Amino acid sequence: TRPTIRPRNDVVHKQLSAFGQYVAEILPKYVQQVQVSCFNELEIFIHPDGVIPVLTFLRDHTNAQFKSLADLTAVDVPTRQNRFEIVYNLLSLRFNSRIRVKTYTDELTPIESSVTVYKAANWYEREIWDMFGVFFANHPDLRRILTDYGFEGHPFRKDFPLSGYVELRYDDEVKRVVAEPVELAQEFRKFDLNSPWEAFPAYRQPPE
Amino acid sequence: GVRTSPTGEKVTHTGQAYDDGDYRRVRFSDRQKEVNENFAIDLIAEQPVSEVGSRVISCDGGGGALGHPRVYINLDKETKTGTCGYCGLQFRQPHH
Amino acid sequence: SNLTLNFGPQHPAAHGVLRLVMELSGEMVRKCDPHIGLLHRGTEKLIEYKTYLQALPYFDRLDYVSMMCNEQAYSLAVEKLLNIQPPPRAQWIRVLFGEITRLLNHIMAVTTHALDIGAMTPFFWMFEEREKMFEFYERVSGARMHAAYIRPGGVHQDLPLGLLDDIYEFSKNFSFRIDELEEMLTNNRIWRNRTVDIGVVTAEDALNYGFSGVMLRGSGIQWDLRKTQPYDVYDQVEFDVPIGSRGDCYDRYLCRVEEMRQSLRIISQCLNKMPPGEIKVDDAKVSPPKRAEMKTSMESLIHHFKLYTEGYQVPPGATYTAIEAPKGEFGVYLVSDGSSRPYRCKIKAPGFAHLAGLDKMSKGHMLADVVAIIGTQDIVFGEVDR
Amino acid sequence: LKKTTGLVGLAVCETPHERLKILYTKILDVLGQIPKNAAYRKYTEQITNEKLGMVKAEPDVKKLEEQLQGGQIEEVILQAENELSLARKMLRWKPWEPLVEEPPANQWKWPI
Amino acid sequence: QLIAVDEKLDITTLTGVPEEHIKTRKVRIFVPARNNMQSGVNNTKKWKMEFDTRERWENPLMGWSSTADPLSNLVLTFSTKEDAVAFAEKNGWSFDVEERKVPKPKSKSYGANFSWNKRTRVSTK
Amino acid sequence: GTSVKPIFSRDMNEAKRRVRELYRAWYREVPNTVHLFQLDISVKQGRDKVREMFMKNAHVTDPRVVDLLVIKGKMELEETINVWKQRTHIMRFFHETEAPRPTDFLSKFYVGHDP
Amino acid sequence: SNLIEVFVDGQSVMVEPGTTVLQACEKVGMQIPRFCYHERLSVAGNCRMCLVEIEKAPKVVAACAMPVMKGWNILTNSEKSKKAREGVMEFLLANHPLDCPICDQGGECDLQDQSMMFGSDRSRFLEGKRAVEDKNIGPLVKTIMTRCIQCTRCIRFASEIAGVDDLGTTGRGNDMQVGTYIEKMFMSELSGNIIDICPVGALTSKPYAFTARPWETRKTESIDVMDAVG
Amino acid sequence: TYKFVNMREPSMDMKSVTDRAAQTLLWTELVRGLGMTLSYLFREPATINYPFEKGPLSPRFRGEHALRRYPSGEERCIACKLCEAVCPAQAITIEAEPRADGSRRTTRYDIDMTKCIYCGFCQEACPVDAIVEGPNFEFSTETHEELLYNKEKLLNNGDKWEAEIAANIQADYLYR
Amino acid sequence: EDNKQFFGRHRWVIYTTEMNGRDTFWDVDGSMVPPEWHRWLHCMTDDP
Amino acid sequence: ASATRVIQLLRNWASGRDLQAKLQLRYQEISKRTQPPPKLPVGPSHKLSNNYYCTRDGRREAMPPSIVMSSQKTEKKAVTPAPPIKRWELSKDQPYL
Amino acid sequence: ASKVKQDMPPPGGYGPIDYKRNLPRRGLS
Ligand code: SF4
Ligand code: SF4
Ligand code: SF4
Ligand code: SF4
Ligand code: FES
Ligand SMILES: [Mg+2]
Ligand SMILES: [Zn+2]
Repeated sequence: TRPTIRPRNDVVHKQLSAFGQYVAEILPKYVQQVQVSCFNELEIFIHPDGVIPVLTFLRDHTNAQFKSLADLTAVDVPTRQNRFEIVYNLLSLRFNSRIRVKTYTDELTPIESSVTVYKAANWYEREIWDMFGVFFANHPDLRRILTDYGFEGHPFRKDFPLSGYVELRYDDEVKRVVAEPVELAQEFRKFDLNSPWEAFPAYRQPPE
Repeated sequence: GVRTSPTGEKVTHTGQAYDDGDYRRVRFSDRQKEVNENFAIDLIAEQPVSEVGSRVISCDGGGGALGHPRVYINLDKETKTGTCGYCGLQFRQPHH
Repeated sequence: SNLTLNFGPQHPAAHGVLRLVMELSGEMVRKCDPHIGLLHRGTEKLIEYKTYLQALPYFDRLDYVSMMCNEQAYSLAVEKLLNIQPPPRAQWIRVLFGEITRLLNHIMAVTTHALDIGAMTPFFWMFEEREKMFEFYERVSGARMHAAYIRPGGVHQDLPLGLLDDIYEFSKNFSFRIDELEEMLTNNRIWRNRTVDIGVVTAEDALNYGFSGVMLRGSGIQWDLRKTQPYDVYDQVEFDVPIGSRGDCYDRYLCRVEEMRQSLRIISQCLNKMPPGEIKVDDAKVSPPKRAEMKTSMESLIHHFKLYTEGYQVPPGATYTAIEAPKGEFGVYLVSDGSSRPYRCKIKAPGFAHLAGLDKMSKGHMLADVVAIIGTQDIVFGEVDR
Repeated sequence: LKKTTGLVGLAVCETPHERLKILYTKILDVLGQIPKNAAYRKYTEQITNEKLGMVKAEPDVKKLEEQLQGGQIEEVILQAENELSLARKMLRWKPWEPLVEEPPANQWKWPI
Repeated sequence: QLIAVDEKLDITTLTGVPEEHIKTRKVRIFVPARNNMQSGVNNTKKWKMEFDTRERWENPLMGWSSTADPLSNLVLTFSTKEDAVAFAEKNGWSFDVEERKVPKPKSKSYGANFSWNKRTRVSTK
Repeated sequence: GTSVKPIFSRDMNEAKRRVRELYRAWYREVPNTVHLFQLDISVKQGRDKVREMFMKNAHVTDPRVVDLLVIKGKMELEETINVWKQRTHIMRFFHETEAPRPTDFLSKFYVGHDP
Repeated sequence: SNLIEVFVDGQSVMVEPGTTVLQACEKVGMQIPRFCYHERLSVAGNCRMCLVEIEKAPKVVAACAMPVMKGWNILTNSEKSKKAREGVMEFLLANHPLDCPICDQGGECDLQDQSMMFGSDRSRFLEGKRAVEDKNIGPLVKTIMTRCIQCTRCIRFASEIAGVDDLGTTGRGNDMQVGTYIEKMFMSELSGNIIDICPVGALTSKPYAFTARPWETRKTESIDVMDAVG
Repeated sequence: TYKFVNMREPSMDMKSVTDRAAQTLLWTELVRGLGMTLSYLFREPATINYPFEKGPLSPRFRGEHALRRYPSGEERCIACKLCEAVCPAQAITIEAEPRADGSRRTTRYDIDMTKCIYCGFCQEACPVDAIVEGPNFEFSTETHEELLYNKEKLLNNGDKWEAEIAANIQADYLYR
Repeated sequence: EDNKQFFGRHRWVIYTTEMNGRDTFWDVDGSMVPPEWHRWLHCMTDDP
Repeated sequence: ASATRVIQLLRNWASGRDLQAKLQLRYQEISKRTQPPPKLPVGPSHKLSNNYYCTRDGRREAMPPSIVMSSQKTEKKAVTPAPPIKRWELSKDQPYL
Repeated sequence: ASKVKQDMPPPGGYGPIDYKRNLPRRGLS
């Protein structure tokens, strides 16, 4: 089991479980779940109303001191009633640790902006709004960041087609760049790669 | 083994050639049509059939690891040679 | 009313695809507003349509000055999700070529910063060394920059039989090139006047604004991922972390030069300690078998077929894997759903956070000062825009 | 005695023991308004009392820095200020209350 | 505070999809049938939502397969049929839903291969 | 109460008032847009385009959707005023190059298979 | 009721008497590996891929033919079951031809998939492989019998479903071949289905040969109009 | 383990102050920089005489694609479509059918070289060394359409570059 | 060849003045090198 | 290099160091472009026996994350995510630049 | 029968690689 298998670290697992219990105890009002993965990553699932408190705690508590916001992003899962999942990755330099905070929202429910807690969030939230259409309340300047001016739709959503809806070309009659409905000389070839046999028995779901 | 179409166009080894009424020949005006001259079917047909003294032979295409995956050919039928499914080389047992 | 100016994208100091909308009072900079996305290619959505092996060259093309480092970060994330371990020789090769890539990136950063400020000469001197390192890349992979050499099980191929000697020959001479660069820039009063006390950022503001790498260490923050959270074999090499004192452009320049020296040190250590053995994980359900085995063994052929058509499946989960890339902290949030295609891949690039703070660093500065500040942040827009 | 704390924007503090005592006493006074059953209050009162006790028993600055594990006692003062601000915010937020709302049935179920 | 919206959920005006690809599209919600070439059943667990096939033609150059509709490759995965229906309704697409087809439980008996008087006795193994 | 929280407006009246504010701002901006971008259209043409764009979403009855539409329209106006958009972006609202697609049954039958 | 209680990996399941281990396992979503078992054919029990461990029993049992007993605990993922699967797959692949690139079963092979999910990744077979001459059974079914693994699915289908007793096995031991022993056409109005039941490329479609791969295809569910059966 | 880069203060000796004043008034550092430039002026330049001299390459180099043959002249490709499935850019299009002799051979083999990222995954996936990335890199065209390769063009490329492709393969197949 | 020049200048080609059909006295280019000399000239091997 | 001795002296004086010791151009000390063939050893799993894949298959040892404090349902000292990071040491090799 | 051949450092090791900064004084008073 030695050469080709990634080794385990039970000490970090125990420490992360203890700190997850600690955070859940201190903030019962917003914490809904705590997990530690098999590769020692701590995850905290919270109610959407606790974004500002929990993060503030994790930034300012003497035992947390998660001063750095490494990354903030969203995940689109259409089968869920709350379509969008907001993920915050935080780094603590004092204790040399990383934590993850996850909440949820849908297309119409705004999420409170965390610019006051972390300045770094300012662009990330913008990007989320650009790519998924999640509105952030009380954002100092919330606008598109990555897409073209006047772009309609949110590309990172699962129902958004890969090639989009419009394409650009220069037209000499009007002497300018114009947008037209997308047309492809070669259509993208969809591949069915999934095997009809189960791969991981440990992740099997109840058959209802 | 190139042949000439009735319109004068070279026929590729896949057999493709535009008809007389096809406008798409205009792309070859003032230019040329690219046709590979070495036909693999004709080239493989020239290889002599290998006589072996065993019911089952092995083929890897030559060159060892530089060929194709090694396969085993049965040679029990006397009315037809054994053909490699990768290389096209033919094998047979001594008959007559 | 202030003057409103478009700085780039067609501007020598705009790094290609930056549209800096600047409000100026005279030449004083009242406001900076960076418009980005002029190099947004929708990389993450495209990755969602590929297998894990097919998504690897996207990470090459992300930060096209640090290629093996992006490959390494992606590979570490996928290995963590796969619960596999690369062989030791692969890890030593990864760290060696990561240090070479750090040298390449630091050369590019320092020389382009000097060119933007006005020192056009060291660019040509150091791009010959960059060319030789490109030769090393091409010899090991067949590509000068976009190698795709580092894979989520190890490396694609073994080193050619004479590569270590040539790397040693290059490394025993690179220090004099660094010395000539420093003779050009370090003590020049024009360079110091252009860089000293320019773009000063405090340690607390750097931590809150999401800065990383040199942007932290120039302010005195004693942080480095290869020292605090080592990943491949970095716990078996000895090197020093340069720390700034003033938090300005000059301290960051000095930090980058000393980091080039430390990369030379690590390269020496890696050259001496290269072990024998295989280069990719001995698990044919993840790494492809050798060509000779694929043409002889039925299992090897089946696994080659399935790995190159469907790919390997990754157990369901989500990870955030970060490395100390030459430009800062480069991270991947990777979400797998049990399939052979990643469900979601979010790329964290240090350039995003560093550029989001350009307005803060440029307060009370001139146009040339803003040029210097853009140069000192080490921004490549392939990773910023994605 | 110390100069150039090493972090840009952080100032060397003379008389840091009294500053720390003031900050910890203020933190305790703010925590006194939080219900006794709240885990936040008991936990941070515990850690604050340990830090205050170590500050009260060590006249040397470097020895205090080594005991505190705080990294450049100016940063310890900054952390005490951050904790005081957080304590006031937590007094306003009241996060010791029961869960606001249970998540939907399969909100956190992965894969799918 | 809450405002108590009592309307049907409709995000059509926010998705930026052209109105042609909302009103004239017909989606199919179904559990995909097992590939008859293999016995594995792992690809018949989830619900899929797909769009109606549109025209594909031949490229005048190189003879490739050209399309003109952006939803040709859009396939969505859901855990239950109700989730797929809710997604389709809130996106404004008209849908057709096929009920899950599950193989019936079979009655297998090895000894039946050697019946004394029944017709199930085999002639070879 | 359906457990839904607002963005800005609590009923249809506030959403309508925000719509009217945005419409006033766009109507005032149109002549400045025509002058600055050097468009070959009249002010009346641009105002009719604004009216058409506003009426395209006249069927909405959800205050949250109206709120998000107003927010997107505000971003569009802010893009236009600051000259972040170009003449190409502004003129994409008119589809001058696109050939009009016929709507009756016979023409659709003659050209192809699309309904 | 008449149901009896069995355990799959310690989970209680209520099953009718006469239910086999395979059906009990699939009642909780666990698909046992198989090559010769088909739920619409008579039980064969020859491929031995379905061998599973019963708790407190030293011998593994064939899940496709073994009726579940009261109180049995089926261990579908224990070391014994995994080792049995690996050994059986090793035997299956020992004489299989290196034909995957030229085989039409490429991305659709049960042999390939179950080798990737249940078999090993290397080979320790250091001998020469066997080769079998091909048989001509008509223009519809292309036959390459070197890829045959002798599951006898086609023979049972012909004998039972099609009512045609033309297929069988000749010889014994390693040199046992599936065919008709004579040059005979396998004409049946349902003769093509043996292409689908064959887990490997031994029986393939001749009109379809070499034209496409399974991952390229887009699948459209439709209704046949060639008769009134629909 | 860390080191400081800019934490040195200068000596306040009268002679040291005099050297600093002399450096300020007489520009000694700028003369040092001029000396560095002058020393570089008298070195041999690194320029090579393209096109009469070429930059060094390696047998692993990835360039213009080619389809290869067996020594008998039969095509190596058997239309497994592994290269088509592995291509990250979807730059390969393949159509096949039974040949007149029953051989499994392609009827269409197209590579869009303006889609190709030149990663070489196709030649790693290929089980018979059929498709390779060649050593040629000087094949710039004057039109876009010339970079849409079909099977005839690729077979011509193989026939043209085989003498070099085979030798390059011989020197590197033991690392593969 | 000349082994005393540094790596890059140690091998060179003087092109012909008359290729298949064109006059290459002035117009020469790298595509005029046959594949065997292409391998030698780009230093992929030491064997002419 | 092929530079004249006087030019070498002038270059050395202008630069302030000995240039001929470390030349940027590579003349002859590089590796030959034709190398002997390698052998490339095999990995640990290339054994003939005692090599069952179930004993060395990491992908199947991966487990779903362990749930701590699901919401569906003494002293008790406070804890930290990890022990405090240790202070760094000041570069015995070269502490100041 | 031949032994394993691989790209390795020479027996012993490589010579030391200079990395420290080098700037001579090179001046009068
Ligand atoms: S039947 Fe399956 S395992 Fe056998 S050669 Fe064909 S694809 Fe490969
Ligand atoms: S031909 Fe196919 S179905 Fe018939 S016995 Fe052989 S493998 Fe089984
Ligand atoms: S080199 Fe890469 S991108 Fe180009 S055809 Fe081959 S696999 Fe596709
Ligand atoms: S080139 Fe190689 S991989 Fe591609 S289809 Fe032909 S044989 Fe298969
Ligand atoms: S499936 Fe049970 S023995 Fe074949
Ligand atoms: Mg079959
Ligand atoms: Zn052959």
